Amino acid sequence: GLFGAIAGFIEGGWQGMVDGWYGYHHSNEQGSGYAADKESTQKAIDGVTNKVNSIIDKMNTQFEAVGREFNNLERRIENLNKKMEDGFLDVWTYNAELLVLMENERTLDFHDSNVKNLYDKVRLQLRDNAKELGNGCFEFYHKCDNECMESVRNGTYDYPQYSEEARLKREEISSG
Amino acid sequence: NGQSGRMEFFWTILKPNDAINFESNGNFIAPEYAYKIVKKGDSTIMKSELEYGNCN
Ligand SMILES: *[C@@H]1O[C@H](CO)[C@@H](O[C@@H]2O[C@H](CO)[C@@H](O)[C@H](O)[C@H]2NC(C)=O)[C@H](O)[C@H]1NC(C)=O
Ligand SMILES: *[C@@H]1O[C@H](CO)[C@@H](O)[C@H](O)[C@H]1NC(C)=O
Repeated sequence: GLFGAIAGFIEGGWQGMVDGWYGYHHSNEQGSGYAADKESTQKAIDGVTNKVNSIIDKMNTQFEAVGREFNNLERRIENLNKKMEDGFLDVWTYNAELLVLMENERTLDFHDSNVKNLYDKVRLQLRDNAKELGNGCFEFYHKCDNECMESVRNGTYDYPQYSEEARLKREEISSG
Repeated sequence: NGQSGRMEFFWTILKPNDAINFESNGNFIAPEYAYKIVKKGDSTIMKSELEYGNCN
């Protein structure tokens, strides 16, 4: 997809993530588990809901064919009537099929964008307090218990709190 | 239908308080019944070979 996340650097989706479209899986001394990102999920639902409504609203006034009859010496106007009615039905068939293919392309890229932005939201909070593994996961250089994990998921991660613990660990590793 | 003669029919809408006057010395197919328009609204003449389906 355009944003490189879904079936991209994140190899596949999670059957285990049932309560959000995008979210997290963590593992620490306390255990492991899934959690939805409810904010990005809700934003995306709102966008798709509006999209569906927009598409239907804009098609709300389109052409309505009406039966009209003509006698055997009104063939020219009969033919003009047929072409006119068919002409609008072709315009509107095109408008609907095309709009649906275009918006479908945009919806699937919108999801990819949302996953990418969630990953970056975590990446830019953690900075060098964790290692990027390249597969959508981060390995922390400090212990990160459940309240700490929740601070990452809710955008309140406190980098200064853990920066010295992480520095010591980064140095241990880099010193070999 | 067995006949070489032809009947040609005509119609008009006669507005309230107007009158229609006929005069003829032959070949006249005269009105007996006419149709008062008592309800106007959306309708259509739909071309179909189907008949009533007893549904709504
Ligand atoms: C059809 O009949 C009505 C009578 O019921 C005629 O209207 C009247 O015309 C007279 C004038 O001769 C007036 O005094 C009445 O007030 C009218 N009545 C109404 C209800 O308008 C009407 O002229 C007749 N139509 C024609 C074309 O002869
Ligand atoms: C975010 O998570 C932390 C858990 O460590 C919690 O203390 C805080 O109340 C949460 N804040 C918001 C804004 O939800």
